Amino acid sequence: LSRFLGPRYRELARNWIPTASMWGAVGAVGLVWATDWRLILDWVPYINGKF
Amino acid sequence: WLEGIRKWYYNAAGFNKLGLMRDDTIYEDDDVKEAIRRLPENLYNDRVFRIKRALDLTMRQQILPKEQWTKYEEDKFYLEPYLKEVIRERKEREEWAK
Amino acid sequence: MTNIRKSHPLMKIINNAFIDLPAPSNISSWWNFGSLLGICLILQILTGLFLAMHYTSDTTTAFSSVTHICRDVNYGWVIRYLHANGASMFFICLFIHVGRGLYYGSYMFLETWNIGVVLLFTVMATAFMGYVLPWGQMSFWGATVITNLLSAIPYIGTDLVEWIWGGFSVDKATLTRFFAFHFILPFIITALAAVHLLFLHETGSNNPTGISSDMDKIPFHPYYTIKDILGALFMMLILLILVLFSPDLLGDPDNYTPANPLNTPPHIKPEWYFLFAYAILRSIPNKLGGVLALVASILILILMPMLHTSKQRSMMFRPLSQCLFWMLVADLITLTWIGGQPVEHPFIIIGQLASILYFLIILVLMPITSIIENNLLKW
Amino acid sequence: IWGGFSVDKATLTRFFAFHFILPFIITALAAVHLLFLHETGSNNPTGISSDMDK
Amino acid sequence: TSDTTTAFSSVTHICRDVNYGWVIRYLHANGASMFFICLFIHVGRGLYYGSYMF
Amino acid sequence: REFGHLTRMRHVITYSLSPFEQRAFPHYFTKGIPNVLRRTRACILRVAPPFVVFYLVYTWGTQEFEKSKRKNPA
Amino acid sequence: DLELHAPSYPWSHRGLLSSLDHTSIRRGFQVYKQVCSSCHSMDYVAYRHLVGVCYTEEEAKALAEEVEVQDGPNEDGEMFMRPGKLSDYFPKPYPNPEAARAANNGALPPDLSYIVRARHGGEDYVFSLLTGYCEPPTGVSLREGLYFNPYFPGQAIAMAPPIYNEVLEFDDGTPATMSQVAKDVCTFLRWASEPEHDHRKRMGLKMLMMMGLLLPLVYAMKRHKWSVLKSRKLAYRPP
Amino acid sequence: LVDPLTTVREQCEQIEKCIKARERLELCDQRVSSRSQTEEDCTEELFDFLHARDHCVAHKLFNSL
Amino acid sequence: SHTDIRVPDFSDYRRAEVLDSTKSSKESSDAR
Amino acid sequence: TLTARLYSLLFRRTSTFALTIAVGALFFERAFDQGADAIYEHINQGKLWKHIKHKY
Ligand code: HEC
Ligand code: HEM
Ligand code: HEM
Ligand code: HEM
Repeated sequence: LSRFLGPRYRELARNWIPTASMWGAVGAVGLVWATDWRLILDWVPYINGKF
Repeated sequence: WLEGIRKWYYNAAGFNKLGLMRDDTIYEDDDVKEAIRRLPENLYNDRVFRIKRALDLTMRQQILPKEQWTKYEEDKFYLEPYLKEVIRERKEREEWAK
Repeated sequence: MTNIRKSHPLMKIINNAFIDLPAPSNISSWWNFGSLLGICLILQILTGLFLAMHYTSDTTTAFSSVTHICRDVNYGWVIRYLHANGASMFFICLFIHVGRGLYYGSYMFLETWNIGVVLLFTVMATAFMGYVLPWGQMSFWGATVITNLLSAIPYIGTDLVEWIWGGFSVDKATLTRFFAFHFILPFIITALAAVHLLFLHETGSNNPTGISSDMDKIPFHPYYTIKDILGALFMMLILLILVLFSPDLLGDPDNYTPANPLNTPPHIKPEWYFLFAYAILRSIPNKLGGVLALVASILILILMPMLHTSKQRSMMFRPLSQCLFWMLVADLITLTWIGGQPVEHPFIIIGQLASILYFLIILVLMPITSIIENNLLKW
Repeated sequence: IWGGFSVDKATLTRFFAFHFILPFIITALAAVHLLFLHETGSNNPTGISSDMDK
Repeated sequence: TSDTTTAFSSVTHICRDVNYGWVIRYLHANGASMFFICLFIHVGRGLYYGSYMF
Repeated sequence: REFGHLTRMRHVITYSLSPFEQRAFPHYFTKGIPNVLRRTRACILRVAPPFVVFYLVYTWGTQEFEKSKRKNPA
Repeated sequence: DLELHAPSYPWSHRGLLSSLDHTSIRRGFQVYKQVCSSCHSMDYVAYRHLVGVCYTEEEAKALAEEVEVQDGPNEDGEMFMRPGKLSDYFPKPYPNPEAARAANNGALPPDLSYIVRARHGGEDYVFSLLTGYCEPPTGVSLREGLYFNPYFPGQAIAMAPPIYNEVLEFDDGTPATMSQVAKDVCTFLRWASEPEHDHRKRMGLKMLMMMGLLLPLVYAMKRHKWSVLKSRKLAYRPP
Repeated sequence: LVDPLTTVREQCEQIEKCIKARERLELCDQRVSSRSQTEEDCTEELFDFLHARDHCVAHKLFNSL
Repeated sequence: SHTDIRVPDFSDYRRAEVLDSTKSSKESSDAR
Repeated sequence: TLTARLYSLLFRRTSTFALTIAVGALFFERAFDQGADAIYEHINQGKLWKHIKHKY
């Protein structure tokens, strides 16, 4: 809504992008590991031995 | 004129048939709830009794007699100033928030 | 010293939820359905359990088990057709409940609304899986089509459908796991119904006028207990009329043929309460588009509290909104009929227009109309 | 209970249905049990009220 | 399944053919014993420390 | 939410009569029928038209269908 | 393409509370036994079911004993014929569906336990199918061995004319005209698909009378309890 | 042995609906037979005729049985 | 002002027997 | 009026009310079963097995 945007909320976004992006990376790696996603995991040195 | 369609819609809405004023049908959100809290005692009591009469009528599926209908020209907007002030204050708080 | 009704822990909950609950004194008959659904749920939990005591989920003996239920068990037919037509009545009451929510602006109770959407999804899932157990022609082929629907999901789709099937095609494993999921799910529905009631009771209820009835509440027990008993009696009248006079009125006759996977039935329509959804799927040419529209048809109920723009919670004081609501109901009926009919020249275009109109009314027509509503009322 | 004259085809399916339904009744009763226990609080090994050291 | 012509055969099917099905089967069979061990110890605890006052 | 903190009301008097002193069906037909007629008149111009349109669409679709299944002379 | 819709015949068991003509059921069973049972089956129906609906107990015993059914292994592990009893379902004309398909051209004669409840139309469809055979109209050439029946979807059935005139001899003495045979067999097949038909209608009658007695009374109770609120008169007395 | 169904049929084809049904049918037979290598068939003209005649017969017949 | 509080007439809804200044509420209580 | 006597006799006590309900259950069940069965056999006279068993 119009309550969002504005000056203040943009700095909040700036301070929370690092943590949110790293949480997204956490989720991506968790999905890859749990589902044993071949596509991503055929290029990581050690665990290529699974297949 | 446009008032013709406005009056037609006022009659078609049917809340006047229950002896209700326009602002009596307002959905009670947060700003509106604060608005009713802000109301003076006499207006609040009148509004409460009017709503009780409307609920009583709808329970029996009956409407007020023809003559006791809130005429479109006599629908005082008692809540409108208080609700406008509450919304303006909320807008001020939101603007200070950004 | 003290009343047990309001001092005993369990009795305190029962009192505050069914006895002394302040309910609006002007709620119309449309509010009875919340009771009936629950009662229907109980009935579905009940008769189905008695169906579980003579039904053996297996490909070579599921249909023979059902026909033995209806032909050799004492009064087996009563329980079986009670269950089928009670599921149909359950969906009738569910649709009427959602219609009441849409009309009288009950979606401002967001927690209860979303829990209701979850319950709706769970009930459609439960009924779909339940229709598979008889292992008839329509059972087998409808299950095949609806599960193949998930193949449209990108990347993981084929793996998903082969996981659901438990193999390569609808077969023994699918039947058994469908029976197990069919047993488990209604208890999840019951827990979600308890959560639904818990969320509702904190905000009271919505009377038809849409105004706060805090000045008019009446005790639940003396009045709405007998009101809901009368409503349940009416629903039992309808259900027993269906069971004892035209049992298979709302059913495909071809389901009384053992599932032969080598013969596609001329018609593969799902149950009557799914066609409104199914027609939507047949509207979009794209497969993934079809599945997405299928899911979104149900999911659009979540967006309603965000799409409400009129300053009046209810609809009884908004005539042009009533016209659009009844247009939407007529559109739903048209979608059901279209899903029933084959996908040919006079029906493809009608289904496309019906689906477009349904989405457009929910998303576009109603909010703009409510804006015009507020403008007309000088607020 | 046998659904006939001896434990047979009927009793097996009947027991299957009952074994399926019952644990959910057990869960409901367990919830009621936790409710009742919470209305008073747990009992410590010493057997004495421990409202001070909670 | 729940028919007497396919009960034992279906159990053996779960044990031998279903992928990791034997883990679930024996987990159930011995989790029943674990459940009852915990149940008996729970009743003994309630008896010993006078929790039956609740 | 229980009775006691529902709202604040003043100067409202309610008269009620015992259910054993009244008749459960007072003017059931004499007063009920005009009321039902008025209620039907109020809404019939807002609920009927869409269903009439649906019936027209139903009939048109059915006639178009089995007209399509008929021969085309050639 | 196109499809004949079977006209709604005025069956005796058509009214809301009209049971089945059990004499017609008795005759239809004989019609099935002597004509239809050569290539169809109702495996879900056993001779026991006939007791008390179309045949007496001793008659059902006699009917069952007229046929020979496979039994279990002997003390030597072989298969042996034995006369049937009131626990053996109606014998399957063909041991396996492949034999049935091979013998009757290449079509499987459907099992008729549910052939009325599985066909769109019910007794009307089957009656019209049996009494609807006709010479194909010009421009349609059926391959030898197929027979033109308009009501059958595709208008080309693999079915020899099942019932001609005076096929069998009804024990009652009723003339065995084709229409009578078809009516009786259709009623019998309706009983086969819905054995609870008579009791269903009976329970429906009791249900109707109970609701007609209860719904007014429960409505009266509702009015009784709510009449406090319906007659409630309010008043506003502000200072 | 005469079949009541046949008698009801013969007495029943005289309805004016079945009349024009038979005229359309016969027109179809001449049209199809005259055309040597055609594909059109008289199936649905026969279908209309049978629909009318069979609704008629369904009204009668069972009374005679 | 409390003396001006007069119950509105309920003769429209009142039940047959109890419709007069005669007592009609003790002897007819059992009937209703 | 008789209804007053009914109320004073069988209806005032809740437990006597329940006893009246219970005995009414017996007699109403029997009477209603007789009536409904008779009505059905009258409607479909000559078609039920009960009406045709005599000739076998
Ligand atoms: C000697 C063989 C034979 C006799 C006699 C026979 N049938 Fe059939 N019937 C068949 C075959 C073969 C089919 C398969 C036709 C097809 O599927 O195209 C068939 C098909 C049917 C169908 C299927 C209709 C449909 O479209 O679902 C019904 C119903 C039927 N028969 C009933 C009967 C009745 C009733 C009788 C006698 C009273 C009878 N039959 C006598 C061999 C027979
Ligand atoms: C959420 C409520 C339920 C719904 C909507 C539902 C729906 C259905 C439907 C539509 C059928 C198909 C009936 C038929 O085609 O003849 C069915 C079958 C079945 N249901 Fe349910 N059911 C419900 C609850 C239950 C429960 C709780 C059980 C287990 C206790 C159960 C057990 C069965 C069984 C065993 C069958 C197969 C027998 C049959 O087909 O009738 N159902 N269900
Ligand atoms: C499992 C099926 C369901 C059951 C058992 C159930 C149960 C109930 C009950 C008993 C009530 C109170 C009675 C009433 O107000 O009508 C209620 C209210 C409500 N339910 Fe449901 N419900 C179900 C499904 C749904 C669905 C699908 C929705 C919509 C998404 C929904 C949304 C609501 C809303 C909004 C209310 C408040 C109505 C009001 O007070 O105005 N429920 N529910
Ligand atoms: C279904 C199995 C059961 C579950 C899930 C269950 C659950 C629980 C839980 C979680 C507690 C709190 C933890 C504890 O104090 O041990 C508890 C307490 C208790 N349970 Fe159970 N219980 C079960 C069976 C039983 C049985 C069989 C009895 C004895 C008849 C019993 C009597 C008690 C008592 C007396 C307490 C309070 C203990 C204390 O205050 O010291 N429970 N129950």
